[PDB]
Amino acid sequence: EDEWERTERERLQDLEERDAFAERVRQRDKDRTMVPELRKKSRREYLAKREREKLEDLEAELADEEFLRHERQELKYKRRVRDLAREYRAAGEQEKLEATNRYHMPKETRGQPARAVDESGAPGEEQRRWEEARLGAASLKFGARDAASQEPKYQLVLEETQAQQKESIQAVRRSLPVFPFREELLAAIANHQVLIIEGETGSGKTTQIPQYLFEEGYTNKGMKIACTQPRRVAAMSVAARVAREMGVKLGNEVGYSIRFEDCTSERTVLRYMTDGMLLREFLSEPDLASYSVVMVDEAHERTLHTDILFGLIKDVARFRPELKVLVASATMDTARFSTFFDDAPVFRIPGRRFPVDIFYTKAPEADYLEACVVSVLQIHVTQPPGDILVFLTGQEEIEAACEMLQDRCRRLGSKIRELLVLPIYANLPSDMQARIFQPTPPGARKVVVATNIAETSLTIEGIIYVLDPGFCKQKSYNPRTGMESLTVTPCSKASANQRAGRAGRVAAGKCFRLYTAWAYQHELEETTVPEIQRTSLGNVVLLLKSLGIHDLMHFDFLDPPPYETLLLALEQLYALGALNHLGELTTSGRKMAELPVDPMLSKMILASEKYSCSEEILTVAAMLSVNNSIFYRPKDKVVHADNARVNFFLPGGDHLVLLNVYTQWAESGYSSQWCYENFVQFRSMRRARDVREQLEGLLERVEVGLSSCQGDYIRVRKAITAGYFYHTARGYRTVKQQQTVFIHPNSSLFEQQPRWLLYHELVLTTKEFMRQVLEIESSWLLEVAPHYYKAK
Amino acid sequence: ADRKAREAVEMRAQVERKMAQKEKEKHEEKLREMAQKARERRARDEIRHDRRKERQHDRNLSRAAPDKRSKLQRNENRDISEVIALGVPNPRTSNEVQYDQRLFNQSKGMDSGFAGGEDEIYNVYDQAWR
Amino acid sequence: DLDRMLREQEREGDPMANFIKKNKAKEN
Amino acid sequence: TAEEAVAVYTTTVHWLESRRFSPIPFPPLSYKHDTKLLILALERLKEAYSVKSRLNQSQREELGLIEQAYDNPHEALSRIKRHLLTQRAFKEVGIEFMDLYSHLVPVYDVEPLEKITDAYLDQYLWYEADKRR
Amino acid sequence: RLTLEDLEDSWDRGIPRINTLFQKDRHTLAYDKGWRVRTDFKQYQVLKQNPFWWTHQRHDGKLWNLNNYRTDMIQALGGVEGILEHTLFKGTYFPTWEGLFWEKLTNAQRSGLNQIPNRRFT
Amino acid sequence: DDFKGRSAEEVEEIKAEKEAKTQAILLEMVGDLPDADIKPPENVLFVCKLNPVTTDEDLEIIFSRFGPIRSCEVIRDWKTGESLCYAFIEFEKEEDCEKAFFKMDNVLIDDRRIHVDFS
Amino acid sequence: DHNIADYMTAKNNVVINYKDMNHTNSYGIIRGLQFASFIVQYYGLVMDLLVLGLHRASEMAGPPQMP
RNA sequence: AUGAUGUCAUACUUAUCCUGUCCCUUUUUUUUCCA
Repeated sequence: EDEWERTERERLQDLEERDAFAERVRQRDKDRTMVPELRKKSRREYLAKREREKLEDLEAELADEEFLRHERQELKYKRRVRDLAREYRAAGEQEKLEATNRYHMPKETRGQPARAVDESGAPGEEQRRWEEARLGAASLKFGARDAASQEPKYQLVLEETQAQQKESIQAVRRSLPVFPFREELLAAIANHQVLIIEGETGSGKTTQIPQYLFEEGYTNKGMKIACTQPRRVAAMSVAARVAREMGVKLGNEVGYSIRFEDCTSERTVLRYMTDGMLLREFLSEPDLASYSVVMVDEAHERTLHTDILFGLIKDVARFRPELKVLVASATMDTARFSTFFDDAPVFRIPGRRFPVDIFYTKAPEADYLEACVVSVLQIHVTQPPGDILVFLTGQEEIEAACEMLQDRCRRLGSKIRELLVLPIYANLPSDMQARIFQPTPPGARKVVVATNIAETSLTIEGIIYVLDPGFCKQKSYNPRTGMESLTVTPCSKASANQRAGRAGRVAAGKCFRLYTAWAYQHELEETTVPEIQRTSLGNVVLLLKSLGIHDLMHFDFLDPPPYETLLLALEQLYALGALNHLGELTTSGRKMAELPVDPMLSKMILASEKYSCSEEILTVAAMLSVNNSIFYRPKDKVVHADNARVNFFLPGGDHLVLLNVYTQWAESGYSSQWCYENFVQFRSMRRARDVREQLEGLLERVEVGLSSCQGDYIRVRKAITAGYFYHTARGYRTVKQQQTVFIHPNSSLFEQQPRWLLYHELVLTTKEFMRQVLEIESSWLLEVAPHYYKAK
Repeated sequence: ADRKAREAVEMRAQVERKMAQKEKEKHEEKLREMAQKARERRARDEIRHDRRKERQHDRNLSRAAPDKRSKLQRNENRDISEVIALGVPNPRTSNEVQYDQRLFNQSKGMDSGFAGGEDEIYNVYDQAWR
Repeated sequence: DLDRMLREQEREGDPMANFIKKNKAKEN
Repeated sequence: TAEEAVAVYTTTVHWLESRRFSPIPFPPLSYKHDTKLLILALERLKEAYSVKSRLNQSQREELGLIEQAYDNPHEALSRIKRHLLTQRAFKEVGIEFMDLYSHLVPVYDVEPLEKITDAYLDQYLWYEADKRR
Repeated sequence: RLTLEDLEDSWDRGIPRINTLFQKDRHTLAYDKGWRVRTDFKQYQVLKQNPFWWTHQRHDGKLWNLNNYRTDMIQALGGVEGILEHTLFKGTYFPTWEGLFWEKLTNAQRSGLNQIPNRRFT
Repeated sequence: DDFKGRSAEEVEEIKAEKEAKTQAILLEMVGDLPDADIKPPENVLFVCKLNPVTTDEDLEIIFSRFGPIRSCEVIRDWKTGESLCYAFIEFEKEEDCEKAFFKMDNVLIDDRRIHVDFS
Repeated sequence: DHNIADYMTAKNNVVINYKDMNHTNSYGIIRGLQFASFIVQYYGLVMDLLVLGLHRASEMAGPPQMP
């Protein structure tokens, strides 16, 4: 597909030409758009701005110097003068604080009262606060505080290698299992440019292979080596470990670039990024002239963007004579990747493993939540060293497992010691997640019950005994019904193999299978379905069409996506304002594909300036761009969290509720204490703030001004309905697919059933549910998309 | 009386504020002498100067383009603790007291064990007999 | 609970531990 | 009289000025601890009806009002703040007497909606007075 | 951390009663202020008179334990067999005493004396 | 004595002068501006908000219509020499500098509306 | 706040009923209110200030920063 | 002179029926500042 790359390059130069024309239109629109008193005003602004700028920059320079006799004297002088300035501003703040703390008996105010300025340390300090209350109620001491007088106070007589640390660092680096295999690996690198590397984890391949390429001197002319990762946090861990191996700070020759965080200071040799990054410089640069060797992450995730990267890397290997590209792997299923890459060589690396002998239950059962608890207790009565991990497949049963295990553990006192239980979610606040990585107490047999985060993403030390019921949720989408179901399924054999690989990471594993070995050998599948067959592809069909590829149904892949998914994606992009009569991308389609969120969400932006109110639907799209769920619904509490949810409620769906959440989070200091007091996760909505910031930055490229209405929420819902015309259903039934619907209990309109409503998502778990509904009247529904809408 | 008290309270507050303001000014004067001690103090350097120039250019870019101020504000110190734990090798300290969970929830209930008066409801013992 | 009882008696009133603490205070 | 009340008012003003007392504000629209104070007040009101006796119509009405406020706390809190803002005229109260055989104790009977509002106001006022010392 | 064995000895001691530090509902009990005065003015509201006006089992804790009184009273009355010689236990023909266990409409009156438990006691 | 009894705008400008005085005092504390009164030299115009393709002689010739300038200097990059779109023009008279700065804003020089202030 | 105190005062000015008697309570406080204990302790604080005087009460309570 | 129209309450019918619902993972670019 060399002509595909030529067409892609030509589309990049005409995209640059369209960007230049839009830039010229932007400066055309921009050009079409007392003396001592002025001196004192200019000096006031100049010294105020320069004072706050130098005061901001000085401790940043001291932190940069700390991260990096005369210099020590200058650093001591700078530390003393910044401490002096800090206490000077603290003395001024103290004067204003004692000016605040007076009596000031209240004026009789006509009308409704207004809330004045309020706090303290809210997250987690109420326990020690109430302990202080009990200690104050408990402590009894009489007399005055001055009682040290008349004390004789008799006393007791009693009776009359830093270079070694660096050499230990290279000894640890030479202790890797890839260290005997590095010469044959670089020889196979010099042999073929498409070499596939397999090997079970713990071998340190992804840290040492770009390292051994860096002492191979492949970055010599300035063509930097790139390594991609399936997730950002693992990229941070790998880049931090490589930087601590080198002793070089990040932003330098070991550097990273992920979403909202690009620490690369234009000297980066080892560049660590994600697959969305590599798709983004494919969307900006046609050929990797600035990249010598691209390191590819493992395909056992089977991430959708990594499959797109596999197709583009195969097109590059058709096009370029050499790049020495290389793909990591975990298990032995590299024959498909070898045959995909034109009989690619396969190099295997052994890793450090332990006996992870799989046990058995001689019975088929379909409960796996009482038997797992009994298995945890029976593991707790046998062999004392080890930590226990239990796999599960959802929030609502793992909180019940935590409650059941806590009730069984509290039923025994001095018998059965410790057994602290910690759950893992994705929508868990990060303090409970960071409690896992703390070391266990010496009398404890620490149990970390978990979902598949510990299987795929997180690596936790000390685990020996691992339960596995062999069930995981799948986000399966049916394009024949236009409906997507997240349903619990039995797992795969490779998933159980990587679960056992996660089991005996440090010591000899004791992985307990929770079903029969006959069903494992025969009934259990051996291959996990990838992402492109399970899910809809409406986000990335526009990405493939923006890169000049027209043969979407004949594009190269590891396995082809189903034609019904592509048919519904192309039918939606026909219904959206991006495709021509010939199925070609318009300039509005270039505006669709500029900003990277989903097109069905990106019609908010093209609906903006048609109904104004751009910032409100921008923040609405920011909360609809989140990954983890908003609002905190803990085990117990309930009533306070439900009241905090109801306090944000507005008429007209929960999009206005999310807009109200971002509005009240504004003019509040963006504090974590406000989100803690209102049961909002301060991990997922900071991501919404960053998404809103990135989409605000990407507003000149679409040429949409910062427009707002301040009250016209009918205009906001009209712009949402202009963005959402395909996602409508009414009559306890879909208006198009004729599928019955049920309102979700977590929605703001669970009661007060509406006359006309739209939505955002159609996840089926138990009933066909209703996620992110909104009130409409089906009056402006005919005003937008008239080809799709006819006859009520 | 209310009106009179209001004026009295207000004038007293003003007087107190004035003297406190004087004290603040006195402290400023004392630290101005300490600034002359700074005059008694200062009476990879090129790499540090280049890093300061790059930080000043980044601050001017953040002044020109309204956004978060690079890693100093978007990452900052108030980052997500997952990437502080994993992507940073430098941890932070922890307050409060850790406890066993098994000592944690033996007793529940909202109210006292005496339902108002409620004389004829037995309950003179805590546990069962056998 | 004999081991926890010897732990409590080593964490008891214990003038020997006060001798150890004052000896390390005077020596260092 | 006149000057005794003025002297009492002035002494109270001087004492509150001397202690640097911050005055208690109105309960705001989104209070942090309003549900917890409502739960405490509802448990305090449900304390008296834990015998599960035969009761009467008014006690069953009060228990149903307690359960209705327990199920929907937001509407109950809005009604409580509306009652605090608006109403100044109230229903009559019943009186009876406990015979302790040496002296009599007056026992007052209040309409249960006003009892819910007064219980929340009592919990809020005591928490704010303890916090502000 | 603070273990179970650190506070197992001092579990039911103290006038604020150490175990009250680890109640289930202590977080919403942190906002309960001025409750002794609520009992001493609840005497003006509730018709029945509270003998335990001065304490609260969630705040102050359970200040007494009378579990030994029942066992010592059973011992002082002559043991279980010496008690059951006075009763109709032998007439019931039960094999042992260890398995023993005890117990929206309109009506004309309900304030009458329930004669059934007095009859079974007799 | 207390200062109370003045106008509201008088209180605002006195508080603004106090804020500027504390900022100047803090800059004297730090040592970036170790002088006491902190006064820039006059007949100097700071030019910003421009394009990096401008010329110093053309800017001096444009500024000489409202008053002659003795010299000009563009604050370029210290490592690459690229223009940072900031310059200092040293005039001969303060009135000529004021007349040049009073008729220089919102003028599209090299397709950019440059701003002139003090330095 | 004045709305709270107006509710506090207006709650005590109600009609006391018993069988066939009704009278308007205008002078005394009613102890059957749920918030009556707060008013009793606040009025008793005023009486403590009348008994002790301001100087000895400020000596007994100590400074407000360190009570 | 009896027609339409409104959630206002009260009668009435069907041998109507005493009743159920809270997501596993996770990825997507580029540009100014004072002696």
